[PDB]
Amino acid sequence: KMRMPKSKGATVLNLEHLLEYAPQQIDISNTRATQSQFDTWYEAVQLAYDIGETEMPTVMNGLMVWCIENGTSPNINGVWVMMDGDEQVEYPLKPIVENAKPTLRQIMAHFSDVAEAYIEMRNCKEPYMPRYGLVRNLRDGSLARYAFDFYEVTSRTPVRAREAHIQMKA
Amino acid sequence: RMPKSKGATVLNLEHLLEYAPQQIDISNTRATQSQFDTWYEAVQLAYDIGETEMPTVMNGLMVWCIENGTSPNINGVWVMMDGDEQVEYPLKPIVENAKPTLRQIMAHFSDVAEAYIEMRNCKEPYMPRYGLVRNLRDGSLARYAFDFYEVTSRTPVRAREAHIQMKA
Amino acid sequence: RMPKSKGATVLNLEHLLEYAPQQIDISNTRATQSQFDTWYEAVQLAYDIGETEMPTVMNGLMVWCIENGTSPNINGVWVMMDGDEQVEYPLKPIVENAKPTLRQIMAHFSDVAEAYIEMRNCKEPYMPRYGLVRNLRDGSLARYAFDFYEVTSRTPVRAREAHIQMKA
Amino acid sequence: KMRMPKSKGATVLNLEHLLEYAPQQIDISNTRATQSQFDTWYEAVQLAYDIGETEMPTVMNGLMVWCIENGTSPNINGVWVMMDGDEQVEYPLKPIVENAKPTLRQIMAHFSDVAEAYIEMRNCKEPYMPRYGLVRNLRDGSLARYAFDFYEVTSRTPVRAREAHIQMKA
Amino acid sequence: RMPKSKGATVLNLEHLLEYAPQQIDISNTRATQSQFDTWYEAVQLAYDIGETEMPTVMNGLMVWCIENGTSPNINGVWVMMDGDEQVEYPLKPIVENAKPTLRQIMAHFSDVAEAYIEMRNCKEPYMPRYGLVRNLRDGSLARYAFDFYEVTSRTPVRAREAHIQMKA
Repeated sequence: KMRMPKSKGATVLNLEHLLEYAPQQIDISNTRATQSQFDTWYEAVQLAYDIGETEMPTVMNGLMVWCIENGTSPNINGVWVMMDGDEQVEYPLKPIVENAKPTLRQIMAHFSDVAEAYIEMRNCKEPYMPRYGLVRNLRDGSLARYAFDFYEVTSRTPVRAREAHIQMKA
Repeated sequence: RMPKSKGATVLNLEHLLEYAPQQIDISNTRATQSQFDTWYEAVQLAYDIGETEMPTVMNGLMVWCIENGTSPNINGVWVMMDGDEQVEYPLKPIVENAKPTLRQIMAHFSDVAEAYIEMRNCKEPYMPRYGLVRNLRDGSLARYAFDFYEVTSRTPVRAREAHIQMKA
Repeated sequence: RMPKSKGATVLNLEHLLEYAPQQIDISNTRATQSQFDTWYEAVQLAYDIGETEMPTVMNGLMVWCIENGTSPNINGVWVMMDGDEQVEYPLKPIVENAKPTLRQIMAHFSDVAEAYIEMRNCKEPYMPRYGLVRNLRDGSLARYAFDFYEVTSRTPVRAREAHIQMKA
Repeated sequence: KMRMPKSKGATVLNLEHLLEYAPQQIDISNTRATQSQFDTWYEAVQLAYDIGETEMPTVMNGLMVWCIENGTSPNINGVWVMMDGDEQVEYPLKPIVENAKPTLRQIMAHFSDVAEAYIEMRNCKEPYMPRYGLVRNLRDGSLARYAFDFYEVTSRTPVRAREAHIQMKA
Repeated sequence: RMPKSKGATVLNLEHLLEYAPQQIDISNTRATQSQFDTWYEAVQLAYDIGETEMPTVMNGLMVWCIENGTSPNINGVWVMMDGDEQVEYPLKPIVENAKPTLRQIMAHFSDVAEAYIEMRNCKEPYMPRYGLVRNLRDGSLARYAFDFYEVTSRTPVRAREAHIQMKA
């Protein structure tokens, strides 16, 4: 029979709750930073950039698209750019990386679902393979919604996509 | 040729005939009960939690160590979900007091972890992240996809081969 | 062509779009909650047992009705094992108060019965006697081998074929 | 997710005990009479036969071997015989059948394990196919330990034996 | 799992090991000795014959019931040949006192009937009329061609198949 864990003759697990405890893999995964680590980061960039509680969403839109075509391991001393119409708005990367615990990739993994959605609509007008796949010989175009560094391989990910990431990685 | 010292065996074949310890109680792949109790009673004190809800916390920790592993960052935190909310706990007591290794201390959950990784496969496919990261493509072996599994004589040969594949 | 009486639909498509009842809550293959509560609260009174140990009795009854069936002899007794000892209970409250049929009242255990018929297959092969009497030779379908299983949209086609084989 | 049974918001099952409740199939099966129904029968035959608390075992040995070679549905008005050396000791069947609840087959199913053991040793000297298989064209000799009316098909029974019983039955 | 009532087996395995009754003494296909004696001592009285010549009469009756059968007309007569002459006897005592059935009472002659149906095959072919009427075309199975044969573990498979052919 199964040998349930016991300390001093008492099961150390609650079975009424284990049967009804089905966490989504992403919530307890370690490829994504905790929402308590995202909130600290998010608020930190609002403080460094002096952007108000409004307009931050639009700065996060530039970073998301910027982090798809550039990567989530940039230089702490550089500047990421977002297009304000036709011009170029450069922001410092120090708050982005200095306050990204444990790493920016895990902080940016919160955008994974939106990231693939953004690529599809972009790909729904003309070809758009994110640079993370162009500099890694990702040639199939259908698997272009998974060509970004901060993608979270979950139980719902196509197996191909999973194999492709094994290819882009090294 | 029975062992002997001074014209007397140094064994009792009466006892032995009926001495049959299960492999998971003699094996070193799993911490001793005295070690498990010490770890459990130290995590209980370090978390300011009583017996009323400590078992509930252990449900989350097991489910975390199925999806993350038994070699985490000591200066970190393990996550539990209280519904849609997130519950964060330190990993200092978990790793500091888990002698010899947290895997040996978590090997006591091998049977329950096996149940919960198939109890969540019913209804919908589910696969731990110790198999999704280690390139496992067979759902029938999802039961055995966690670091602290106890390989015994009852393990399927196919299961005992996924582990050497995932472990390398 | 939407139904109508007097120039007005007799339906609300707003509601409907988001009205999605699970099949095992609308289906008649399973007794209603008000019927389950009446049966449970009648068996509890007819057995001189409180909430402290009534759940324990229900563990035995489910395991009996997996191995015997849901059409027993009303003037009989269902057996429970308190270790090596035998515990005998009447089947008058079980069948008398189970409206409409005990199978509908036992259909609420279809999910748990499925778990327990696979939770006892781990470790050692196990097969209910509603499959050993109805000529079933495949252990992979042992989960679905009990009278009060609830056939839903999630039932495997192979499982949904064993039942029509066992049911005839 | 699994929908555990509930009455008024409380599970009607104890999960700490269900995981550790693995009854042997025979103990809760209905092909075997309850030990409370065997004890009543057993004691009844001791009262009808006037045999003491000793010597009943030897009368149960004749009935077991008699019920292998004859059947467990005899005439209530007959007499079953056991061999006392070379002679023939006839006993009335009224207490055997009148006090066999629900039926003698279920009362005699308590001897199933011994019954097959008895045949093997009998078959370990010379061929012995119980009459229940001779009058039913049971031709294979290895499956002669399952040729008796009160056999309990369990999870440990060979599948052949199971198919054979389907053949002897009708 | 030995049977038991109150923590004591209800069997003696000492005795059993050496309890080995022949099948034709426990089987119900053949009348008990007390029944045979009652029938024999009733036919003896109903025929006004002593022990001096009763065995001779039984020689004819066995040879009749090999050629006619064990289900005759009670209000009839069975024939014996005293050379070229005919000897007629009633069948009232034969059938009336043969409990439970005359076949069970005549099963005691299965061994002798087998001898006499082969002892008359030596020299010249001979076949009972329970085989000539039931379409049997093999002389090697003439031994087993009578109603009151006792099918035992020693019966040839071919012989045990003629009977089911002749019996249908």
